[PDB]
Amino acid sequence: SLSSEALMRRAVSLVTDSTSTFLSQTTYALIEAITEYTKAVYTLTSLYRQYTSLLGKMNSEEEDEVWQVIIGARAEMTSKHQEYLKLETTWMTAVGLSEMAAEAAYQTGADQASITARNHIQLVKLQVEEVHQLSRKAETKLAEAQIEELRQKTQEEGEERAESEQEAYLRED
Amino acid sequence: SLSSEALMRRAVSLVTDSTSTFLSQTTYALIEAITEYTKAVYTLTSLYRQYTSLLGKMNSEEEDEVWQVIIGARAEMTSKHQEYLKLETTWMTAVGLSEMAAEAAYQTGADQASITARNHIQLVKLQVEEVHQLSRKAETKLAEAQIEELRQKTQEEGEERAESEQEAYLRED
Repeated sequence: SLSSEALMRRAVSLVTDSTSTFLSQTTYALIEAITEYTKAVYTLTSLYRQYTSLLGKMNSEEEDEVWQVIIGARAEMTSKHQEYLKLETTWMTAVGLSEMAAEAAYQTGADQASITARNHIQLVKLQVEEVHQLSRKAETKLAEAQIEELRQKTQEEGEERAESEQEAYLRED
Repeated sequence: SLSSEALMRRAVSLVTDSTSTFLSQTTYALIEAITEYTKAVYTLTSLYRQYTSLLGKMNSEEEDEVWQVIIGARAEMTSKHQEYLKLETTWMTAVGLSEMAAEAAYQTGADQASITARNHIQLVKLQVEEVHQLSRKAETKLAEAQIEELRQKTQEEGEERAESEQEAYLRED
């Protein structure tokens, strides 16, 4: 049936282009929320630098208010992280749909659509892995700011502890 | 982002309805192929019944020609069997697509789309298995016709062979 196979191939092109537009919106929402995460990560990094500058006993109206804002930032970042992961779960469903559509296109013989799908899938996956590289960069720089905050905080902590032992030794002993 | 997720939900609704279009197209192509297969099946069935009526020497100058026609019938039926099985593989591919789309619609909260798709799949799968039930009836009746053809051939030619042995024993022995 010439018409039947011709139209069915074309319909699989509809599945491919619908799933492509969907996957594009999904990539865009994913990139958007990845971007918001990246922003929040870099923000938290700067906030770690700020809070680290406030280490040692000083104005809580600075130190612990910066900590409170850090709590707000953490909640924002984490909720957005969970939301981009919700999107990314749907995104893996979308990629899976596009791949299954490309296989339907092959099985029907819309190999031009199968190829265009596979290309679109790869372009999306590449762009996603690239913004994932940005994510890993941001997360590494946040981890570095955590490590600096650890170095400073712990340093001060141990110093104070030593002094506290020396001050406890002042009496009755 | 409620706007983002709502546009996403409509996008997935588009994937779900365009995949429902492809699934409909593939179901119609499948139903067509099933129908033409079932036609060739009932054809070969009746042809076997006719040929069974031609068993023995009664009209070899006809039995051999109905046999020749049966060869073409077998070829057409079997190539259509293989074809509609390729098509049904593609249909199960389309069902898998619509199922992954209904699941993405659920994961996206396009519940109206998800449920519409799920019941569309149920309708399609039932209608397919309805034509498949007709096909399985036809396959049962083809099997029955072949079985009775073999019964009739093995009986009539077995008794004629016994008579041929008895007639060969009449001479020189």
